[PDB]
Amino acid sequence: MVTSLIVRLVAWSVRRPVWVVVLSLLIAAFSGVYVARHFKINTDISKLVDAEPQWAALSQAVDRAFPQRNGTILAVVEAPAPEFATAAAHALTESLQKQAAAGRIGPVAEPGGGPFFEHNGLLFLSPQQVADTTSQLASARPLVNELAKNPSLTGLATTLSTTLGQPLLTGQVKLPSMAKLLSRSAATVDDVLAGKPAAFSWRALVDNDAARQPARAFVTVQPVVNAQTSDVIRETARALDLEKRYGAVVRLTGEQPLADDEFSSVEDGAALNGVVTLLVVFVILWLALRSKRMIASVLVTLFVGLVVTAALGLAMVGSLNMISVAFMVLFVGLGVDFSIQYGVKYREERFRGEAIDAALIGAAHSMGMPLALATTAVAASFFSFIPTAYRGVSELGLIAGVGMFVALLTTLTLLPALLRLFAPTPGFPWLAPVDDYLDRHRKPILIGTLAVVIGALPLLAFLHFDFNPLHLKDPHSESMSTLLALKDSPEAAVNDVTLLAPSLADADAAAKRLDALPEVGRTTTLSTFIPADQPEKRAAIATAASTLLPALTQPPAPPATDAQRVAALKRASDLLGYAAEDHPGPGAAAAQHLSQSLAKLAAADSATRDRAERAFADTLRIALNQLAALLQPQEITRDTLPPPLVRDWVAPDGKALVQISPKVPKGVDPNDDTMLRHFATAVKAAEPGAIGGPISILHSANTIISAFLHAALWSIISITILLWITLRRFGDVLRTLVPLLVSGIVTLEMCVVLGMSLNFANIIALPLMLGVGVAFKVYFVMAWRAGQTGLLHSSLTHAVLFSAATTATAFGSLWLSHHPGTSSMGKLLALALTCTLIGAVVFQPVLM
Amino acid sequence: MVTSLIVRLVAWSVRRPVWVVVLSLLIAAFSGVYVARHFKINTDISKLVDAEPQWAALSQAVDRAFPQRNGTILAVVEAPAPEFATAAAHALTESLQKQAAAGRIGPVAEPGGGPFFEHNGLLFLSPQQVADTTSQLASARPLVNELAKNPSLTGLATTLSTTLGQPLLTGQVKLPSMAKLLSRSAATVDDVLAGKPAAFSWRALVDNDAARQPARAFVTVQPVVNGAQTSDVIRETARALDLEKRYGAVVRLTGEQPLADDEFSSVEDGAALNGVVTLLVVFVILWLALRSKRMIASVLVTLFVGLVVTAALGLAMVGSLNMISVAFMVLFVGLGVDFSIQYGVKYREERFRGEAIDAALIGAAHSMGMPLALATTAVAASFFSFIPTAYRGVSELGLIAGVGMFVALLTTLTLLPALLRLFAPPGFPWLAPVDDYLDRHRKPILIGTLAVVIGALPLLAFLHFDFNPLHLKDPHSESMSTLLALKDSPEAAVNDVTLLAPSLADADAAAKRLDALPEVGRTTTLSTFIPADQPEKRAAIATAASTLLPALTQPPAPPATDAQRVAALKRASDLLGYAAEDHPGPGAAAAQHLSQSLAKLAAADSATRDRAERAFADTLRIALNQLAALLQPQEITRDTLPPPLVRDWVAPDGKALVQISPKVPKGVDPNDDTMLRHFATAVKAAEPGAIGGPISILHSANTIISAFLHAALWSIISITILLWITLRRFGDVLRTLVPLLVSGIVTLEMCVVLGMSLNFANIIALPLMLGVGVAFKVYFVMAWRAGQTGLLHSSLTHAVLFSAATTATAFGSLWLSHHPGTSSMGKLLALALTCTLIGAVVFQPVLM
Repeated sequence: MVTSLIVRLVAWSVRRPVWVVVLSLLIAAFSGVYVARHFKINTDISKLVDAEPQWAALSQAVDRAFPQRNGTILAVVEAPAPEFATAAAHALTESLQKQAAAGRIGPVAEPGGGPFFEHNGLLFLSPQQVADTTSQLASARPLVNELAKNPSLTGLATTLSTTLGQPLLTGQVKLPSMAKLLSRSAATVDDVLAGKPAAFSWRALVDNDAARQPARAFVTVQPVVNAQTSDVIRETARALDLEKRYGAVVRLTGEQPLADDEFSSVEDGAALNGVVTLLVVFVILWLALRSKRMIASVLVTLFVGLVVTAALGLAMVGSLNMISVAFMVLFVGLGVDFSIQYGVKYREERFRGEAIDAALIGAAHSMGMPLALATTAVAASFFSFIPTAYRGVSELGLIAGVGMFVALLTTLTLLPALLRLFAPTPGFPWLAPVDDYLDRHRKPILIGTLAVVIGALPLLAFLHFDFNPLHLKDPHSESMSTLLALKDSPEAAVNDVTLLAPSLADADAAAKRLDALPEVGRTTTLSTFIPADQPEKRAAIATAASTLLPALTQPPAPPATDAQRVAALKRASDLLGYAAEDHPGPGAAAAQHLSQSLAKLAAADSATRDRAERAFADTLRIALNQLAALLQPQEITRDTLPPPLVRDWVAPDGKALVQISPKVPKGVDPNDDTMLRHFATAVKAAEPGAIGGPISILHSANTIISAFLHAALWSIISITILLWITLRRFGDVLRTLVPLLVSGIVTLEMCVVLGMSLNFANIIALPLMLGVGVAFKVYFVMAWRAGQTGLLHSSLTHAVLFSAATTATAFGSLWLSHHPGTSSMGKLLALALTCTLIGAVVFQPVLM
Repeated sequence: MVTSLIVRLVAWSVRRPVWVVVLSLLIAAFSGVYVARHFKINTDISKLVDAEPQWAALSQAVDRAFPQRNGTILAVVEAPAPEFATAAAHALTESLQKQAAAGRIGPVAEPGGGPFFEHNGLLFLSPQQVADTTSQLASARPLVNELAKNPSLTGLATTLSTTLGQPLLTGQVKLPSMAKLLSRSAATVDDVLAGKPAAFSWRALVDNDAARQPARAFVTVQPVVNGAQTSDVIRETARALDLEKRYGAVVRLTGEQPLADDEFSSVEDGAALNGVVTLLVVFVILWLALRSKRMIASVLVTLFVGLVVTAALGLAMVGSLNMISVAFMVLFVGLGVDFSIQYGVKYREERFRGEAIDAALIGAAHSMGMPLALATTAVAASFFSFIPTAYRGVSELGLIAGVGMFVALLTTLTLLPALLRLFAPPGFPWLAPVDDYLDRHRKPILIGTLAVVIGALPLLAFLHFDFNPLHLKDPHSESMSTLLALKDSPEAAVNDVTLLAPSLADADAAAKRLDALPEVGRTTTLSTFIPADQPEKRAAIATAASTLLPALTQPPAPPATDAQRVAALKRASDLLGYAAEDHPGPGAAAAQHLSQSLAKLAAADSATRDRAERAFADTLRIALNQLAALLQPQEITRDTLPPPLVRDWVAPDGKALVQISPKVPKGVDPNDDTMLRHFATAVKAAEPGAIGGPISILHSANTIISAFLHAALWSIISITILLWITLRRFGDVLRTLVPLLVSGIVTLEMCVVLGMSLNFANIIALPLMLGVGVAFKVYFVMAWRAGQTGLLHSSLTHAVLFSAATTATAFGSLWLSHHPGTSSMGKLLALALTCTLIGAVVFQPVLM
């Protein structure tokens, strides 16, 4: 039946050889040009996995109401001080605004604090903290008065030594109270002396308590309505030289730059890794059949089928997405096996004494239904993902599956043709001690390994899974690295889900509903930008401003010369030592540490003293500018908010989206499914419309989890029925199935032993290894069909591991892909190929 | 030739039956008395699982330096209000303090605040906070002057309406500022009218921290250095103190020992009834197998004789019966009666197949010698597999049960034949449809299940362990229910690790170093009881004391009459209604809410007014009492700390002790190993000497896993070699080993499907089922000698089903136990038994 059609198709192809080559090359030429017409690649994360129309409408609501929300970029400005970070964002925000007005990018806005928060920021506090801060600030009038008159370095050492001489004696100020200022000042000066960059963050030493090391400032760039936005922010920040002036760095992230870094890890070295993979195949191909004229004929059919696969694949998938690109390596890994398994047989037919076309048609009866069993089995594991909403894998299985058939059809028509036009002692003594041990002890070794896998069966208890898709995104990329640092920042709404409400009145009642949950914590509406009771706070701030603003706005200072600078530095260093020895205690240790730094600073140079000044005076002049703005607040009403601030929270309609900043406490990273799954499943149980962040990700996992679960079940049914139709004996269906079970546990059992938890792209390989697992049982059973002699000798000569060396060369190519998403798949495909090969050599009695 | 040796034991047992009954009864008599003299049971958690001296000397280092620290039992005092909570703890502490001196219990101290913390409370705040809290209190003097003079419901409503009258009109005070005061007032008043517990807490409104609604107070007693013990002594005082009902509080006890003995209580909720109802089920199964009164009675006697000599040998070689090892007798009844079920009915058929009494006993001993000697040695091997492991809870159970299996076989081979010949005593139609479908369609059903199992292999990826042992404990006893709610309280410090340092100056170096790690939160040495550097706050609080304390100490106002109260309540209710409509705002809606509640209150009874007064005025008494005590701080010398404080932190040897309370996320999980095992590995890595809470638990799991994992591997190496020796030929060892692999996955695959996690007692059954798995493959293979077809018929009329029903009755009894550790094991043993039964029937063509 099936074996008669093949020798008929070979006889046809071997009767008319020249007609095949000119028809294949013509179809290969038509298929080659066909590839270039519409070779399009999609890198959107939304086409890897599909979602039901319920989840699609919710994600379409928040997007269609706020079309800007998705494509916004998040620029992270990072400087050695909050003052230099805030001042750098302002420089960057201003030059970005100029192009936005020209239509190059969309509205530029900074969340942490634009001109709106810089002035009215003191109003957002609680009502009691304001009157307390105005009380501290009003009493700080003589201190801020001395700082505004001379912000210069010499003016700081002057107001320092002035305090370190008489106030300590008078009893008005004490030494341990300054130790909070001196120690940080001493640590700041020591950094300036060491040469490494630092800056005295005047804000962190007084009003603020959090002295987090890498101070940062954020500025968002919404997209245009119609080089695009990600290139503009790179040019302006380069032209501004605000990295050289303010000491900041511009790091950008967002919806779209994340996805383009994903595919950036795919193409990285792919040209080098693709060509070095074919060389390994070439060396393995020559090791099988060793004849330069046969290898050429094999590599020609491999190229033709690969082109027809890419042509027939592009037609039915349109886009070649990030996950669907692996079909290229899999074709060259598996399709050559057909040419390896058949070519080495013809080489043996030629060896035994047969010649010419008899050897070619003779190998068509041996490798007849075997090469049709393997091809239909591998394609069945590819097709097993087709009926699933996992388009990334579904497209892969569609291209590779039909690619397996055309590859087999290529091996049956084109390869016998070239082996006709062109045409051409094993000796392996190193298998001797192994096959001696094996064939003498293959009886207890089987029971040995079988008892082991049942003993390690409870290792699968700790077979842990991985749930957050951030672990397969390459963390050392520029887009992923900045996102992971914004976990602690509340203004980087990176872990927030969005819920669209029918009004701002509804959203405030929903945000109050969500705040009742223990997972939620921070909720923000547009009303969150309307503080509670502003009249009280303005009444206290204005009184503090009645005494501070006269003291904060002093005339400038004369640029003191160099000799006067060292004078006040030595003067400030000398009055500390006497202050530390006359009044000992905890502050004396801090005061005496500053004496050494100032003395070393005064005896350094003038360029380094200008550095320390720019690290003490400059950051003071920036900090003083902020206090005056904070003391001057206006009235806040819904119609007194900036126009862009309302468009980002209430669209020109009645859509007030609620962003739920989940509780940001200290512990593990947020992306772990510990609290972010608890938050995403509780805030979804409350408000069912909530979608976007942790919720849209959690629903993505359950869509991927139920995705491969069917395909694995789809494989064995489509493969078991496949083995019953061909092999009608049920005694052989039970044959090939048992090692599939043993091969399937040992891999899972190895993932515990080696320590490689299953993830989302990694798990794709579990269903595929059923079609390839029975494709190598078919290969092996032919190498040992001669006899039970040397299992390694037979398979070496009959070239089954020469097909495994090519298939493992395929999986080895995906293993070295830099991208941890695909590289976790290749590590599974290679681990399951090794458990298959060892699973066949060991289980010869059960299988044959 | 054990079959010949076995008949030697039986032919001797027959002919002289009186020699057996008398000798075995004496052994049971000698054994029964031995079971009475020894019956020790230790409930400590440490006897179950062991550890090397590193985790044993560090445990003893802290214990030796602080012997009192272990047995201290926590006593939570929860009341409707914080002031009612602390006032009930004070009554509880001083009554416990009397009996501590009497030698009944050890020293009684309250961690939250005794007279020490109550007076120096403000000295522990941050320097800026207390200087600000001092200014707030000082200006609130006219309010407390009105409150201290009239802590009475009439004086409350009078101070309310007085403020609403003129200060609201003149602009002195504003109505929205009282919205928080008026709201919780109206909330409290409505509670008094509703009848549920109410108590206006002046803490949760003035300081406005809004502490948790179930306000808690803690008092710890230690055990005596050398009558009912300390756990009941606390329950006796607060029961007879009666004021705990008046103060509104209930005391609940959690400790190290009062929590461990509640677990043993959860083992015997209705276990005595569970034990006897188990025998009644086995009794009906025994009749269904060998339906004759004399054969049932004969088996029940030899069952008890083996049960008592096993219980005697068990104590004579383990002594202890920890709650993991206590579940051996239900396993004996379930698994020991199986031997008397196989031999009892083989005799019954062979006797009914045309033989005499002496022939049937001896003929049944011939054809069941090697089988019953195989199953016995096989089940014993799974128990013994836990012997060489540091998991004594199972090592003891495995020891007693294993020595009992050999005894059970020996009891069936000698005693049962003796009793049987002295006393002396198969058509099922409903199997026809199922046996027909099975026997005619065995070919594809086997391929069907062996396919489905291979496809459900990726399900094992979501098999999840449960690393913490708290889910294993009963969550509805008093001790466990108490400890679970203590996650919020920091001074409870329920999950702290204890590091023992040489000196306090050195312990301060470790405590202040551990604070650098991200998940460390708080550290407490004795030096953290020397609060900060606050002689300045002594002067600040003194200033507030100069004006507040004179206003605090007022002469007790005369008790207002009954007529004036409703007059004063309506005066406050009628002024609230006008306050809301004349001067409106956000607090006007709250002021209107209180007006209705006051009017409803002022028209109910004269007992409900004193009722709400005991919730408002009897509370103002306490709050004002705390304000006076808080304003008198005294000094912070290391010698001001009381003697118990120094003893509970600095050892007499000079050793200081650091408690590390992990950083408390505001989020969710209080028990998941995500952050508590993170804090257990970061603190253990930084400070290796750490031990106690999470570290002693996390290390306890990894030694259970290692002890458990080896037992599974040790089970098959025991069974496989036992199958190599007894069963000759590799074709029969592989015949029964492959279905062991199949059943092992289907159970784990069911834990994924059903949703059963794998814990620490649940996991004991995985190695135990390798022995039970082959014991029924030995039973089934005998049932299918005569009737290899009609295998559901044959398995019924050949004992296997009636044998599996007694085994499931053993596993069913453990399922009904209240202890979730034991119960989770009983659910795994049943699911693994229900998979090996179906695993043998479906996989019939694999064996005979």
